[PDB]
Amino acid sequence: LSDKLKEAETRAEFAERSVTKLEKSIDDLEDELYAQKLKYKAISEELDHALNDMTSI
Amino acid sequence: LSDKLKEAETRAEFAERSVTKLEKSIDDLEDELYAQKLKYKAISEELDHALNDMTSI
Amino acid sequence: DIHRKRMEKDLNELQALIEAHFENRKKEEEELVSLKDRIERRRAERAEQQRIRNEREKERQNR
Repeated sequence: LSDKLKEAETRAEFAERSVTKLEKSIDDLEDELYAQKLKYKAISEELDHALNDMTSI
Repeated sequence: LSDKLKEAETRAEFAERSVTKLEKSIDDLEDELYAQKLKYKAISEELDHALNDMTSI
Repeated sequence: DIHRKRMEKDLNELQALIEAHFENRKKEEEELVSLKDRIERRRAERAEQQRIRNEREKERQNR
């Protein structure tokens, strides 16, 4: 039973570390995705102003 | 030791469930970002085409 | 006849084009608002996740 308990402790330590790394990676990927979305919408606003002046021609 | 082993197995199973859920979450976030990034790249290439069309005048 | 047609079409098409761009711009605005709302709720979700991690650390310390 001591061997089994030590095996379980290592298994969960591994799974917990995996949990923390996956959550950090998820947070980072969300940050990247929505920053990129913001950049896309910003260049969209640039196109909006550009078309407005082009109509103003 | 039997009680401790049972507790350890329950927490290890919890952590396994957690890592699985996080893996699905990251896979979904990655797919959403791939689609958005492809959209952005298409927008950029079309903008380059537009720029050459205006320069063609 | 041809010239008058060309002006009529150019004017009415220009108006349609401006309306179409405004429709795209308003849709983009709605997406921007939803983007900010999602930024705040992702912040809240990260707070909830760190609190859940703290609770899990307490559970790990208790045994």
